Amino acid sequence: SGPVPSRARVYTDVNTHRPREYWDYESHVVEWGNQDDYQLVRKLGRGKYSEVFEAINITNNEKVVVKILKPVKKKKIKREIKILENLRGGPNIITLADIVKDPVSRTPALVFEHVNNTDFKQLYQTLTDYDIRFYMYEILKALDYCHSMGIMHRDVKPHNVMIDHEHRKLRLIDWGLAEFYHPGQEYNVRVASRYFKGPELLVDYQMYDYSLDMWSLGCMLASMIFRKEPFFHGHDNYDQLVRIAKVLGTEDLYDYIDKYNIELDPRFNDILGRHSRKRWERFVHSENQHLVSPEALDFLDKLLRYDHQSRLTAREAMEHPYFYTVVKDQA
Ligand SMILES: CC(C)Nc1ccc2cnn(-c3cncc(-n4ccc(CC(=O)O)c4)n3)c2c1
Repeated sequence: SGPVPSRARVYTDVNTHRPREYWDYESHVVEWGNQDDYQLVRKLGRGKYSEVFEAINITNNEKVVVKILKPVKKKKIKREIKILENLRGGPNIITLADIVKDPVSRTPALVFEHVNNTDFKQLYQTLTDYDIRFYMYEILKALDYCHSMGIMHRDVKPHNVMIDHEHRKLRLIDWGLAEFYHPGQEYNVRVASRYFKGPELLVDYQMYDYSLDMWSLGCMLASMIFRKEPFFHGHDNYDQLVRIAKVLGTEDLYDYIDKYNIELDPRFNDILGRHSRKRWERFVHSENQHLVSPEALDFLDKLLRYDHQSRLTAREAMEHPYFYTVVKDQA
């Protein structure tokens, strides 16, 4: 009794009809810039795949950010590079400015445009109801754009969202886990970060799509309007699903595994229990009430759904009443 196949409800065959070279990053040949044009200034953060620093382009005193990669596999490198080039110039998509050979690390260092970011842990405590709606809209532009270009980000979370608040500027970063979508393809579920992992990842259903990003976006929103970051705090990948079940309820969770004929890892048997689906109003309090509205809850509710197929797409979400105001571009 294998799982039931699944397809994205949108942008299903965008790569199908594009030139092989578009999505075939393995054959992509990296062209390098001059590492001598950049000087590191400060470390911004470090991960299992790289260390990031603020830097300066010795050529024009322009500020930049350098991502020095850890050894990982040539294939992995080309993938991130191809996706960044394919998406460059897209709305709110971080701009890859250069690619160079770090002589010290002997690995490739990716050079991006710099954003005067404000640590999200501090910024979120300041955000107003309008800010949230605004930045959420900006993130949707990015997601709709990359999805429409046949690409799944796969690591949507506050950390990969740079915000220059005074300029109301937002860029989506870290496309290291991003991958092209091909209908019927069974992906690796080891993506995204624990707290933003969708139930598909948690239950091990590999035939997922762009909708994975929409669940991740839902988690950010909930954490934003409720002033609780992260919203779903699991102790591990298993307990993570438990935290979600304790909110969305176990009935709908089980209805989901039945629909796609998913075989749950026995390890869940002793931890999921039985839980009623709570009302989004249960997370409202004197400290976040000002950020919660009927439209915000209706919208959140349509993003945070077990069935990835029933989740709102980025283009559909942008049409929600929650965003009517967001001082529509126009001028
Ligand atoms: C290491 C990061 C996520 N943390 C961090 C912490 C403090 C700061 C402060 N600024 N800043 C920052 C500013 N502009 C661009 C990028 N950027 C562009 C591409 C990537 C990296 C990528 O694309 O993976 C990062 N990062 C930070 C970034």
